[PDB]
Amino acid sequence: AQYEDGKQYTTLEKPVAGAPQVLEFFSFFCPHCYQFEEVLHISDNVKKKLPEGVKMTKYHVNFMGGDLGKDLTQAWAVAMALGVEDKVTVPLFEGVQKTQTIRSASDIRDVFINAGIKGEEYDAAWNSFVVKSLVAQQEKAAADVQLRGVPAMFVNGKYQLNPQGMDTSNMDVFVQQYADTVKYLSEK
Repeated sequence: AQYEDGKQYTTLEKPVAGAPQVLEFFSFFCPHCYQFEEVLHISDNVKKKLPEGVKMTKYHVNFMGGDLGKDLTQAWAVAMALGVEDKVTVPLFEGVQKTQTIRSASDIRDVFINAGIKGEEYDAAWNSFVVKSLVAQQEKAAADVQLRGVPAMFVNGKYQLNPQGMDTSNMDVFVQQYADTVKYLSEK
């Protein structure tokens, strides 16, 4: 067929009940993730192909960058809790990978401050139990699918995108194939 299990996607042999419809994993330390977000704009082009009523979820992972990596999973929980993902994603990626000015939890905090989140609001969230459970959700979702690398995308807890089975010559064309495949899997 045009879309074949084992080529544009793989099926999980151990399906995950109750999983978010479209679930993306990344790390701010992850070089292809930087590309996905800053150059390819994958999340955004996928969103534009999703049928109505399918929600999109994005989680950070702990397994890159050690201690700072974990701080970033907690910061991403804060980002989600405050609804400020679209204001901190670019400066966090650039702070970790471009300028390398993010080396501590305080430097992460500075990014939010500069993005206009009040210090007091940031600190309150950072320490909140709602953020703790949001950290727990990110960790559980990754655990559920035996997640060992990023970027990664899963559809309905049963299909995993396989971008390596795709032409990267043209970046536009790669992105739309990626997005079209998520739509296909969504309708499965």
